Amino acid sequence: AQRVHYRRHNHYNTKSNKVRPVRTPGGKLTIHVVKKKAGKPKCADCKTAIQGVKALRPADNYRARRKNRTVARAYGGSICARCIRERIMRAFLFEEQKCVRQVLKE
Amino acid sequence: GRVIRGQRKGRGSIFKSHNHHRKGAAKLRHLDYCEKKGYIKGLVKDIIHDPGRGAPLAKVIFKRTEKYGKKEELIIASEGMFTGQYISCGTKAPLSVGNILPIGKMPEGTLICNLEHRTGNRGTLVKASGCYATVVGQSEDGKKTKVRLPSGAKKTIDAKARAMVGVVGAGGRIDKPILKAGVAHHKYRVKRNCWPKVRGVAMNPVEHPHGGGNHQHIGHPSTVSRSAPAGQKVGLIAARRTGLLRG
Amino acid sequence: GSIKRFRLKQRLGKCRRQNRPVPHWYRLKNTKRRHWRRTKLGL
Amino acid sequence: PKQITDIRKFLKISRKPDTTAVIIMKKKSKTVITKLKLRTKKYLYTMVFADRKKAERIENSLLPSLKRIYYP
Amino acid sequence: SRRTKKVGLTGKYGTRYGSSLRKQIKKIELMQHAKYLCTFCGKTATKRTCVGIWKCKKCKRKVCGGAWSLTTPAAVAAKSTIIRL
RNA sequence: UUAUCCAUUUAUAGGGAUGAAUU
RNA sequence: GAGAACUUUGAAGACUGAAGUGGAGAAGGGUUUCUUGUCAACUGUGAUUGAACAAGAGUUAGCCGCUCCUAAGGGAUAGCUGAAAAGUGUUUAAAGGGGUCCCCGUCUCAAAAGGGAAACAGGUUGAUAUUCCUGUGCCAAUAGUAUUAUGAGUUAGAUGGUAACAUAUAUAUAAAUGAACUCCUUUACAUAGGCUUUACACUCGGGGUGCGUUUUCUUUGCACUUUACCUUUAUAACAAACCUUGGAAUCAAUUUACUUGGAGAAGAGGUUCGUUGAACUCAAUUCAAAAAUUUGUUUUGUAGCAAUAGUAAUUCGUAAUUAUCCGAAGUGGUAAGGACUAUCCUUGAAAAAAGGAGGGAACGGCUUUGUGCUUUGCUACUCUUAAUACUUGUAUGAGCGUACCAACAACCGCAUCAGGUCUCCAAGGUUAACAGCCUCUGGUUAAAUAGAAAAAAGUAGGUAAGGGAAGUCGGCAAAAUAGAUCCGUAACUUCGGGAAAAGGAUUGGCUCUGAGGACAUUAAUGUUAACUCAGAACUGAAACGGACAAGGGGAAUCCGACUGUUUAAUUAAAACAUAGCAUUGUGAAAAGCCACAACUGGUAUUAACACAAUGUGAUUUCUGCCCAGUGCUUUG
RNA sequence: UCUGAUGGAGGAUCGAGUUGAUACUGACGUGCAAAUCGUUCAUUUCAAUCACGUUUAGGGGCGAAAGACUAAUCGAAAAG
Repeated sequence: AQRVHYRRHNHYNTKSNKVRPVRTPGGKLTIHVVKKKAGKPKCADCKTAIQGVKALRPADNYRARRKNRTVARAYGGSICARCIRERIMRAFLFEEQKCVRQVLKE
Repeated sequence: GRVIRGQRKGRGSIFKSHNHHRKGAAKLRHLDYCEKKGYIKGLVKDIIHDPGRGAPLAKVIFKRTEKYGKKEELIIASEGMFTGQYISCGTKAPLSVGNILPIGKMPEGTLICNLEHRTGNRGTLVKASGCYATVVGQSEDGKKTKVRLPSGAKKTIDAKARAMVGVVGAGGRIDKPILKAGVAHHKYRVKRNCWPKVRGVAMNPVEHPHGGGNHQHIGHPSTVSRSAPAGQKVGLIAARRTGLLRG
Repeated sequence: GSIKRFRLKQRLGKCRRQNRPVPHWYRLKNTKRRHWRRTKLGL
Repeated sequence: PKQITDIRKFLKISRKPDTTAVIIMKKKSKTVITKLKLRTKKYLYTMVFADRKKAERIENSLLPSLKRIYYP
Repeated sequence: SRRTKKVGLTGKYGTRYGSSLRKQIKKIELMQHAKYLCTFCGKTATKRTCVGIWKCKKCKRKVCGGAWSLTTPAAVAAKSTIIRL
């Protein structure tokens, strides 16, 4: 079996220094340490990641692509689908409830 | 001799509370004109666990009335409150589980938690998990009520003092037995340096008045006076009686 | 260490420069010598 | 680099004043064919071919005002 | 078949600790983790989530409750008296 | 209550009959 | 070389041997690094060697780190004490910023393993390299005018989809307006268990390139066969997210495991995020049929970087050329990702920084009246990306660290000391295995010495007839099977265990045999990947987990319940601790306990299911009498 | 109810490493070593181990408690 070698000056394996080796055109096994995958914006109601977005780290999100930042319903980074439809059918529900109450108050 | 463990406790070198992961102090809403003259409803967004204590806390979001915005408060949760409900604070707020009311508004015999032993302390008494006080009397002229605390003692508090109606959550926490030293270690690791104890009779006579001897015995009465100095208050402090109780 | 402060590196260079012997032409007319292994300069 | 076969864009890129390097391979498919590489400031744009006539068409479609160099 | 005749869940403790102590946590083990009933969905599937925090398997909305029960006998009585008014 | 002492805060509205709401 | 057991070269025999005297490692050291020369001393023997001595030389960064942020915390400010020294750090912050009047806000330091702008491959030196060269990129920054273009939207801002979903491929997918004031998200987080994907790792047979015994035989024993940063690669599958619709009972999709559902499932149709970043015709095409454009079938590619760079065998000025570089898979060793399940009286960190949103202060121009506003003519327009040319300071890119050792003589042990001192890597055989044992890349063949002889004695071991603890304070030391399969397993018990109880048989060998998955045909026949069992043989020196590797059991008594901890260098325990039990004090800032000289503070981000102070010490069963003595406590 | 049919809990077991130190009261004891070497033994999913940073200072600290440790110094460190 071949033998490995460290590069990144962070010579301790931490969740910012995870290693993968792959073969190179020079014919030797050099080092390739990945970036840390980032989380996704999530549901304020049922704790589910929002959709229409990707999970780039803040440095990359500073340059991210816009159409994979928000799915197509108004806000974008607000809420998931089955939990936004609840508010969707609740809005005019509450409005009508207050309206009928203020009408039949007499 | 030398300074004993009890005296060293007060120096606060390693005996400071291990509070790196605590989520914040559990304080009631600060007194306001709105809360003094009516209800204000804030919604509890999430019930979280504070590592130091057993009783879960609640993150109640109120909407500030003097400015646009919201203010988040950490409030000891009563047994039976859930995320998404509106909790009402003030004199005119209806009485219900979790609601915070002036003490002199609710009738006698009701169960309260997160007591305020002096008007404005935003929560001082009855805060441990599963604890509750009972309002056992109101003065005829108002401005004074009597409550019975979980210790079994009656205390007189002014009627303007606020409290939550209900019982502190996570009740009965002391019911299950800690099976092993490991659970006690994990319990006290997030609280203090009070564990393990180590008997004073197993120490040397230099470090403890109980220590010494060829037979591991106290040798002198273990009921010490209330006037005993710092290095003497080590046994049963000013004990009125000893032995098994008879009710 | 392979990583060091500027002042530490400058002092190391000064000690190395001070460890050289007396010029021969001057001797024609030193006791403060240290070996890196025997005596440490204590920095 | 991008394996591109559509010729409309290939004749479109003929007006870019930044492409200078032209490299010709000579590889035996089984027949002698070639892969024509041209310089692009962001990519190593090499075009793979399937017909010697098309390769000869392209290697004269190159705008000859600039440099020529081949690895072999 | 049925491997534990009486010990049940306490089999993870082996022979350690007292029999009466394991049997006293036998009063509580069958209910700390048990699937109890939620009041917003209707399935007997609630599970322990923390020391005081509780959750079923449908609602995704947590509830403050007892140490190892959704409700405590003190807290159901206290709520009943308040509701009666 | 004025000395004095204690508590709270952004010293932030005079007394009685699970969505928001700033210019 | 004057001089060679310990300098160099070649040959041989060997070792380190998958957890290395191997590469990179940090602390610590500081020139020990390299070249040349040299041997007065040192290199405990020699020494021409050297980490010694002498002269020169050597460390190149926008992308690797520090520098930035915040934690445990440190210092300081306001005060307040104190003779000061010093003690504490908002205890009556008037403390910088923001936008355009108001809002927020002690300062500073503390991480070369936490968070974090962006670099890869080949090559190069006597000594530096992801820093130097070549090539290819990436990130951050960039002030005032005139030209362009691209795309958008418009005479103040789009698209479909029953839905989920998705929506701009110019040089780059930029082109769907926007203030104060706010609300979120990323950063951003535990452990255990298995499942799965992918790269890498290893491996198998036959195609392209080299050596060999061959007395006795060979399709003979083997050996060398590549592709970074850069592209959402598209895909596709699979894991999850998500709609229509069926409208289930003789409930159903299903997972290794359970999960999910009438707030919607069989069943069907439909749609993203996450992966490897060539896998499926992906990129086309030869040709046909759909049709004012799609579907199928054949030729090109190591999907594009990509071979040409590197690499390898024979000829060949002594500089060259050659062609290969392929069908495939199989194991699961190491990493990461995904979706899950489970555990906590344990819930497993912050900011810097970045992004999204609610709302709407302000939005088409030229000139023209009066005082930013009503008004008269033409309506062409404005921005998102890239720049180009002149004025501002010159308009890219600071400073520091980069050599070497990292112990085997460069670190600490008074030393070139068998000691101590922070990750990854593992092929075969053997295996359960990163164990042990032999070897393969790499390294070494050196240790404060060498010959010869080989007695006593010492030390580290081996083997011993017959007896088998008679030795001895005491079975001290050593031996005894010990892996695996089949069988069998008591007293007692807290019912969980005891238990590998005890106790047996076998395992040697080869000739054998058989049985147990994925791919296709109108009940059967073809292509292609396992290691688990069983019985007949005979045979071999009647002996075999053949080396390595590995439990001695049983009957009882005493102590301690257990796991754990302890007298660093004479005592590891019956000692301590521990869950359990019990007692005591305390309702609070005029409390309990404790610190402080005072100020003040710890518990306390606490509140009797709490804190503090004790004693006893699983469980089971008990815990008797005595308040006279001494303590503690209570009334009058 | 049992039998048979399925998984992955435990301060569970063996066991290298790691952390230690039971015995030989072995060697050594003018040692490699002012505590080492050999064999043996204990420990390895948690009261676990390690590193760096940081806090606690001497009639003080810290101590699962040995009069232990606090730089070869401890029934009161070291320097003057």
